[PDB]
Parts: sequence; structure tokens; C-alpha cells
Amino acid sequence: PVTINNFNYNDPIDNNNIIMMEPPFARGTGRYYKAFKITDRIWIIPERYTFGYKPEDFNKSSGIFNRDVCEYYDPDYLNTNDKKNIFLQTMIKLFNRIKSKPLGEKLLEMIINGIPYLGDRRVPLEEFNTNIASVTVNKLISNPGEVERKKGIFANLIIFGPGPVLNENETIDIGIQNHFASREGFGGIMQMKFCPEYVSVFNNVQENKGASIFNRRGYFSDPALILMHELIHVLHGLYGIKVDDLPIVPNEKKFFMQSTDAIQAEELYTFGGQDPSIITPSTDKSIYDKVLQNFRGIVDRLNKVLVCISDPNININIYKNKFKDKYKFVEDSEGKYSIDVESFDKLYKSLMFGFTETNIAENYKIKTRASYFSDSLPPVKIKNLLDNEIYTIEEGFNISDKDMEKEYRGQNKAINKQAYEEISKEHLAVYKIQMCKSVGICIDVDNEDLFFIADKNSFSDDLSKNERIEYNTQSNYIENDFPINELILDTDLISKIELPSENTESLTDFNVDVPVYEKQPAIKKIFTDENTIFQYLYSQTFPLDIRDISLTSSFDDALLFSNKVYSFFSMDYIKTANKVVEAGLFAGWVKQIVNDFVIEANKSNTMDKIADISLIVPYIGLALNVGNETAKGNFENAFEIAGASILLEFIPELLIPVVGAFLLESYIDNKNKIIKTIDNALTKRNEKWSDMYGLIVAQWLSTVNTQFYTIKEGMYKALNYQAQALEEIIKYRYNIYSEKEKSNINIDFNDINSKLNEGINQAIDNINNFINGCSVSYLMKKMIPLAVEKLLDFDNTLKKNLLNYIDENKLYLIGSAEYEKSKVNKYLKTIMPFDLSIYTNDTILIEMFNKYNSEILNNIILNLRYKDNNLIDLSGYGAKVEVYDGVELNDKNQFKLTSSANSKIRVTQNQNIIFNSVFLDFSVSFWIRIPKYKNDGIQNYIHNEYTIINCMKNNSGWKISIRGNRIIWTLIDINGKTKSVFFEYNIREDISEYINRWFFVTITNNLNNAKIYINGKLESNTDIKDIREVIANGEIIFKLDGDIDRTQFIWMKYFSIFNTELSQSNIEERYKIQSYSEYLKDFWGNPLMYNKEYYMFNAGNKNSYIKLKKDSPVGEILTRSKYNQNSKYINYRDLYIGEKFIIRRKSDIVRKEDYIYLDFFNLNQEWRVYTYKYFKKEEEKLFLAPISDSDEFYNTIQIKEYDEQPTYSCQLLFKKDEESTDEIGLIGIHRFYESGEYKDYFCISKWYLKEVKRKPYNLKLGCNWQFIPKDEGWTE
Ligand SMILES: [Ca+2]
Ligand SMILES: [Ca+2]
Ligand SMILES: [Zn+2]
Repeated sequence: PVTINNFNYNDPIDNNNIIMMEPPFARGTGRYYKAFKITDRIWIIPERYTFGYKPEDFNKSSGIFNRDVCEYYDPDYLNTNDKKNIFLQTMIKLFNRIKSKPLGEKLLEMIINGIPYLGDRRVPLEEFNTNIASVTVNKLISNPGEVERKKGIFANLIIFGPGPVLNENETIDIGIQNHFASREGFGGIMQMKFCPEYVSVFNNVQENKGASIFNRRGYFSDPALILMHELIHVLHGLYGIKVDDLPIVPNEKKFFMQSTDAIQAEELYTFGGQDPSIITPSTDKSIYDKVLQNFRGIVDRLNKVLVCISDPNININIYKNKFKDKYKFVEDSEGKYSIDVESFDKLYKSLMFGFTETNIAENYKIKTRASYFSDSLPPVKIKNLLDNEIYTIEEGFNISDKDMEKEYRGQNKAINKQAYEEISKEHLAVYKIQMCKSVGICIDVDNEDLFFIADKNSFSDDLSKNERIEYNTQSNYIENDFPINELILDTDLISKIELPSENTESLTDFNVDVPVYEKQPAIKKIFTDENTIFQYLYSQTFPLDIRDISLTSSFDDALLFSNKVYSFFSMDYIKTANKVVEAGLFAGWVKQIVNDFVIEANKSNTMDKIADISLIVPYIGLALNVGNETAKGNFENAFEIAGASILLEFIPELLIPVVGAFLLESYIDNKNKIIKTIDNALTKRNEKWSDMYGLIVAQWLSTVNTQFYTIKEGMYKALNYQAQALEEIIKYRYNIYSEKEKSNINIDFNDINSKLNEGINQAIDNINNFINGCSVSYLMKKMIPLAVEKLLDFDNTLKKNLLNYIDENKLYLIGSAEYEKSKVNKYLKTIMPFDLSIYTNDTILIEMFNKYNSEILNNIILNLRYKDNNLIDLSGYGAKVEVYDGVELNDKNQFKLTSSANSKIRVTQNQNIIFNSVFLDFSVSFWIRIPKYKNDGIQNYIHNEYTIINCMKNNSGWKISIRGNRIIWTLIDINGKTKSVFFEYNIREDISEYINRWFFVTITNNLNNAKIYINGKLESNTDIKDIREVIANGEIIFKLDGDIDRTQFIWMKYFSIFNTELSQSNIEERYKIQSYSEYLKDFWGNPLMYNKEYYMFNAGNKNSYIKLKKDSPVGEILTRSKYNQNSKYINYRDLYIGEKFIIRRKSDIVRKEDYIYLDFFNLNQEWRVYTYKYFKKEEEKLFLAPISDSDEFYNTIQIKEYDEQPTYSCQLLFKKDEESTDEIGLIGIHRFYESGEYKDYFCISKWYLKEVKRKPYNLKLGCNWQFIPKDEGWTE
């Protein structure tokens, strides 16, 4: 297998395994370096990498080499022989750790055997030229102090110690005359600057580094993985597939944008995971073709190679077979070398998608960062990698014997502190952006905290090019993944040809391009007066000296005053925090403010269901002020209106090209060769859909999801700053006390911090679910739909491209031309559903997606709501809403459609929303209030159906209509067949709960059933299996339509459409959510009001009402009069009878638990409704007298709501006073006794109390009342 050699730095030179090498970049001028052969073709030079740097660059200065790295400098690392030996031994241990596993051993093998082609682009096809700096490197055989003799050798990898920045490991290829053999199929000598002790630190905002705001967070990297990551780069460069292509370039137009270097796809491929997804499928192929093209040139070179002038010793045939093995070329029974497409795809996918930091980390059970695009914390120093107590060849730091395996605990900074030491910041250099106000007042910001947003130029416009379709044309796809299991069990991948002699002729042509580096300014000062997220987080910090601080809700005050710390929590929380108390109450206050912190923090779990938003973190706007000034006004409201988009610091300009046109080829007389050109144009069409989605996905990840990542972090920093500030205040107050006082103070700083930490972790989980949801929200509604638009345009242009073609082939297509005609129309009849897991297999991304799709609220494609005297669509799809003057609207979300021509609403749906995924799957919900028939017009009521909401496209669509006491749903397939379901309430009931009363309607449609729900209960079901296609995304017209009587009107509310069938459970919950209110309601369902005339109704005694007895001060219970007229089709009990009551306030709208005075009119006077007080009887008549302080009777009343389910009923209860839980009784009706038919009265009663507590709540109780005002919808 793979043998790892052992040596000691001081071992003698032998010119074989221990040499004095002359590195490629020394150009063969001056001293050499002692090098050790760790394995075949791989060398170790335990010294600082100085090629291209200046001695001073090794010292820490006010400069930096890389902008997005927290650089560590130490010019003393490797400055002694013992340091050099340690480096050597550590490299040996790391290589042993790499091969301890099959996967890593293979990596080493491919690399060892992936010898560089002998030559590069400049070399003639017929020759092998080893005399090039990328192939041969010299070793000094000559005695000490002289270069009398230099011998050449072939090598694959040369690993040096670090360059100026210890933690900046890098793999370098050799460029000669501006070209790179390692990027053009040849391969060449690879170099690496590497440091094993100073490893990077990372952590997940989603996860929780042992969860502790006060304890160190993050994980440190296993250097073996870091080395394998560099070895992958090395592998690519050896196989010469390290090609350059369209890079991911950061947008740097805005001050808040992260500045960084261009990122090649080879870099993201190397990391693996979700990163390859940032590289569009278009570019994945561009790189694929390039590599394949480089290989083509190589295989041709093998078929032509004849001699080697540079080294007479080279055995042509020996090498031809070694390279054939290296590139997996095929040899026919002729000696002809060929590229077997299948074996090429395998090798390519193995090298680009098999060997990735992510796949290796997983196999080795090593933890690593979530993405190349994730915050880079400060590095740490591993105490001693050579100490098996700390680091083993088999497990790294995650040693199970030390119970350090479970959960990568061994890499956990807070857990395995005996493994590392922190680093002296005085020696750290970091690129900072200084943001100055032009007043001024500057804030230093790490370039890591900025928003990384990919520029539009990063993406491939290739989708706009034309496609030549032939009977041959085929589908092109590249799976950005590769089963790691088979790569490990893959036999014929391994080298099957021995490694040739590494000894060759000396290199005399030292021509080579040596990279020159120079530090760049570590701080760039820019001018801005914007007070965005940076400024906001800043206002939450305080100087290390200032010890007496106080919180403040004023951002500006906090900026100016150093002892003032901004807080985005409640005014209450803030005042309590600045509160100063006596030592004897300090404990109680600490306990209060802490528990309060937790409460405030946990408001991150707020629900906004009524607004169709399950989760909202209301304080994010106040905390960061990111996006469109989210710290002003009410964030919840603003979000309900604009959604995720408001949180984005910048709205990216997407690249969504017009998909180029297809040019079909003619194959006259050849029926088949013509059919294929159709079937193929179809499949190539599917390719364009998928490729467009990938283009969207790649953009979503690098321009949008990056910003939301930045917001999640910002919020983590924000919660910490708040906890830190609180503790600072708490500690400051405590130390004001005397030691004698402190002694008698009950304080546990480990309880405090624990609770504060527990509150943050919970908030972080909410914030993360919320932000991820927003991210996915933006993708699905603000990005995908736009791609769908173009894709349909194309799908269309292509439809009339194939039809024409079929036309011109009528003669050749004969008796089937008409058959394909359909083939084309039907194949293009369904749009490809977007599925994220097609472009990524990342676990987190997939879960974000599956979760978003599991929330029913995300299927809402229409949600008409009120906003500034007008209706608008808040589904996020931007439906067009045209409301005409005839429509009445109010802020209670109700709108009225009259008989007027101008009372209508026009909705133009979004054409890009997947709806007719074929099989019919959707629902519609809304609240409606339909007035009672005109007693003198019942004939036109019963007969005569008028449409209220119409939605048709080319004579097909759906319709909601009404025929009196019946609401109707109607479907019309693309042909003309029609099926309908309906609900119909009765018009002969004494008291109807539908007529003129608000009620919930939901209509759902799945493959074979259209159902109608009323208040969450199923009322009717219609089998609609027949029905063919049904166009439904046409315009929706809200207008009363048909033979309608001028006085006809309809109230509607909360109109919503879902692109899916709602379950009975969803419906019932929507019913409950939309029924909830803090105010009570009247008989009709409207908000209950104070100072409003109302007749009373009793849910228990339907036909009973209240009349003030001619004699005494009590309320009789007469019987409701009734339909006196003579129509046998209608009947009811007069509602506007009995006393005319009016609700009065105690201490506008009538809310629960409110205290009131139930008065009522009597001629001109306004009397009240009192109780006795001492009725030692369970129940007894109430007292209706004028407005006097009859201290003999109770007056005040507390209206309540005991029913947990929706209802327009309310209760009226008396209390000893607005304080004493001591109750008196609830208002109702009870029959007593009187014989010359007894007599029921306005009986109050305690018997109720026990009853109300009953579940399910009792609807028919006598304490259940309802208020009825004259309404135009009800005439008697
Ligand atoms: Ca990709
Ligand atoms: Ca301050
Ligand atoms: Zn890399």
C-alpha cells in the first residue's frame, strides 16, 4: 500500500531519501534546502516558505496578505533544528493519520501515482521534455559548500513550513510563461505552505458550541483534515484538472459588502457539501468540457510521443503505459490510446466530487465548518500534536477513551481546553473597514462581519445561446456528488502500473514565474452616515473601562454616551435594569431582571397566525435595523406587508436569461431521424428548465442566503451584548455594597448566567427557524417565479417551433405527424416542479426546504387584506388587485359588494405560480355575510342565482354563486362539462345562525372531490372525477352578477386561495384563528360596541325576550312575536323586540373582562340593571331602576367569555366589586312560581358558575347572551 518513511532532521544526507533540494522557485540560484522523502514523490522541507516574500513580511505589521483571514505572525516558528524536527515528526504523524483510513490512503495513492506528464503546452506532441521546472527539480549531490554536482529528480509534491502567516496554508502550482501545466491536463510539481499547530476555529450559529455565552465557543480543526484539504488541491493540480473558469466574485459597490478574492469553482468543489451548488450547472459543464478537452490533447500526445531528448534514459513505452494508467485511457488491439467516456466521467466525478473536505470529514468523524462561506474566527495553537494523550493517529482529538468522541467533544473549545492555547492578539492582523460619519465618529468593522453578496458577473449567461438539435443531440447533466462508499471499494481506480525511476537528468532551464507578494493596508476608512446593523450592534457595546452603565432605548444616546448601552428590549425591561435598590432587596431584583431578560428574549417565539405568519421575532428590527430601516415603525406589521425582502441589506439583481432558441435539423425521408429530433428537443427542453433552476439556486445561496446568515449571526451577537450588559450592571450594583452586606445577599452568578444562557439558546433557535424560513420564502416567491416566467416564454416559443417543424415534415412524418403534434403539445403541457434536493444534498438546506413546504401557510397564493383604505395581496406573489369605487372597505377587513356596476374587484393572478400541476389541487376560504330575503321579495330570493366571484379563462374556470339561502361552488373543465357543490341554510327556523350573520366558508378540491366547509365542519361533498382540465389562474372578478335586485349586497372578509387541498384539521384551525378577537361580538358577528342600541337574545331561550313589566322593577320573559305575513316559504321570530338595551363603560369597542353598566331605554329615561346583594337563594329576579346609587343593589357588570370555541355569545357576571374574586352570579333566565303558568324572569344565578367550568362548554345555557342591533341585512 502506502509507506510513510521515518527520519530525524539531523539524519545525514544520502542524496536518495534525504537530499539537498533546489526548490522550483529558487530558480536554481543560491542555497538549497534539506528535504526528506516522506513517501514516493512527496517531499518535506521543514522551513519557512519564503518564495515571494520579504523578511520583514514575517513580522506582524499594520498590513495583511489576505482580507478575509485573521492572520497570525511568528518569525520564530521553525528557527531551530529541534523545531524543524518537530515539524518533521508531526508531518509524519499526520500522514499516518491520513492513511489510517481506506479513503485517505487512496487520496495519497492517486497523488503519489499521479505523476506530471513529461512536458507542457510548449512541448511538441512527439516529445517528452523533462527539462522544465514543473517536471524536474534538482538535488545537490556535490560535497558541502559547493554546487559541483546537481542531479535531477521527478517529484509530485513539495511541502514547506508556513509562509509569513502561520494559519494561511496554501497549495501552489507552477506557472511557466503565463501558463500552468497543472491546469491544462499535464499536471506539474505541486507546492504547499503548511503549519500543523495553528489551526483555524469555526462554529455553527444553528448548532451551539456546547451552548455558553460566557464559555469559549467554536471548535478547532483537526490538522489532518486541513492537510487532506490541501492534498485535494494537490491532487487536482497533479491531474492537471485545476482549470480556471467563471469565478464567484463579490459585489463591492456598497460599503456594507464584503470585499474578497475571486473564488474558483475548483475551490468550492474541493470543500464540497453545499458549496458546489454555488457553481451553476452551466459552469459545471464548462469546466467539465475543458478538462475533457485537456485530456483529449494528452491522449493524442501519447499516440504521437516518440522520443525524449532531455533524458536519454526515459523509456517511452514505460511512460506511455503509466500515463495511460494515470488518465485511465483505453488501448485497442493496435496500441491506439483512446478516452473511454464512462471511465472518464468516473475519474472526473471522483476527483471533483469524491475527494472533498466534506466527504473526508464525514468518513473520519472529524468536525469542520459548514461552508467556505462562513465566518472565520481567530486561530488557536495545539499544545502538542505528538502527545497521544491529546491527539491520536486513529481518532485525532476525538479520543473515545477520554470520552472525547461523542459529539466531536475533542474539537470543542469549551470542552477540551487542555488541547490548546489561545493566541496573543498583539500578534493578530485583521482587515477592518472603518465606518465614519461625516459629522465625525468612526466604528471599526471586521471585513468578516460584512455581507458577502455575489455580483451578477459571477454567473453563467450560457442559457441564452442557441441549441442545435439533431437526431443525435443528447441530455447533459453533471451530478455534483459521488457515492463515497463505492469510491472506497473501487478497485480499478488504484494505480496498476509501477512508479518509474525518479532519477533523471539535471534541470538546466530554470524558466518559471515566481509569485510576488506584498502586504496591503489592514484598514480602509470609508464614509457613511447610515446607521445599519454594524452601527446598531456597536451601540450595544461599551468600553473596557467604563463600569457604571445603564440601558437605554435610544440608539443615538447610546452612540454618544459611553456609559449608555442601547437595548432593543421593552421599556419595562430597560427601566427595571437601571433600577437601584437596597441590599435587602438586591436578590429579589436580580431574580426579577434576569427572569425578565428571559421573557423578553423568548418573545422570539411570537406567533402571528391571524396574519398568516406562524413565527415572528418582533425585535429583530430594533436589534439590528438591517434592510429597509426595520427599526422604525412596527416590524411585525412591516413584515406582514413586505415579508422576508425587508430584512435584506441589499436586493440582488438576478440573471435570468431568455433561453436561447432551438434550431431543429431536417432528416427528409428518414422518419426516425426526424422523430428523434423532436423527442430530443423535448428532453433538451427539460434540461433548460433544470439548468435555470440551478442558476437560481446558485444565486440564492451566494447573494441571499449569505445575507440571512449574516443576520442570524448579528442577532446572536445582539443577544450576547444584552446579556453581557445586564451582567455588567448586576456586578456593578453588587460591588457597591459593603462586604458585610454582600455576605447576606443571596446571589448565584452561576444560576444567573445559566438562565441567561438558556434564554439565549431558545431565542437563537427561534431566530434561526425564522430566518431560514424567510430565506426559503424569498427563494420560492421572489426568485423562482421569475425563472418560471422565462421558462414558459421559452416553452411557448419552442411549442410553435416544433409544430412548424412537424408541419414541414407532413410528407415525411406521414400518418403520425398528427400524433407527434400532440406529443409536443402534451409534453410541454406541464411545468417542471422545482425541487431543491436536485441541486444540493446538504442536510440543513434540505430540511429548511422540507420544513417550509410542510407549513400549510406557504401554499397561500392569494391573500387579500386591508391596508391604507385598499385591498392588496399579501401572499408574497404580488397578485394585481384593482378595487373599484363601488366597493366599501373598513379596517376590520370587511368589504361590501353592492348592486352597482362599479362595486367590483379585479385580481390578476401571478402566472408563474405552479397551480395546475395536473389533477386539480387547491382550496379557497373566506368569511361571508349574506342578508335576509326581502319579505316582499321571497319569490326572486329563492329562484334567481347571481354570481359573486367569477374566475374564468377561455370559458373554463371556477365560480362562487348564490341562489337565496344557498351558496354555490362551480367547476368548468376545459371542455365545458360542469360539476357543483353547495351549502344551503334553512329559512323557516325561529332563529337562524347563518342569515345575515358572518360565517366561515372553505372550499377544497382534490383529484375527485370538491367539498364545502362551514365553520370548519364539512357540509357537502361532490364527486368530480369526470371533469377534465380546469383553468384557474385567470382573472378573478368580485362583483354581484345576474338578475339582482338593486338592494342586493354581500359582505366578504379574509379571502384566500391555497394551491392545495386543505385537510379538515387545517380548516377548523383556520376557522378558530380567524374567529379570535379581544373584543366580543354581536348577533351578526361584528364587533360589540359601547353606547350602541341593542336588543337582547338568549342562547338558552331562543324565543324569549325582555320586556319591562308594567308593574314592578324586574324583567319579564315574553315570547318573540313572529312572521305575521303569509308566505309558506319563510318564517322567523322578530328580533327587534323587547327592551332597547345600551352598553355603558365603567372606568368605543367592548372588550373582555371589561366592567360595564347594562342600561336600557324606557320612554325617555335610561335605566340600569342591578342585583339585590343578599339573596341567600341560588337565583332571583334582577332590578331595573333609574340611575341611582341604590347602595342596596349592585350595578357594575363584568362581561366575560367562557366558551373557548368561536361564538357570538357572551356572559354577564356581577362581582362584589372590581376586586374581590368573590363572585355574585351570572345573568340569565329562570322560571319561578305563580298560580291563580308560572313566571320566568331576568334571573341572576350562581348555579351557572359550576356549569360554565364544564367542558365541552354549554352552548344552550341561560347565561349565554347575544346583542342585536338594527341591521340593514335584517328587516322584519
Ligand atoms: Ca454545481
Ligand atoms: Ca454607549
Ligand atoms: Zn482550498
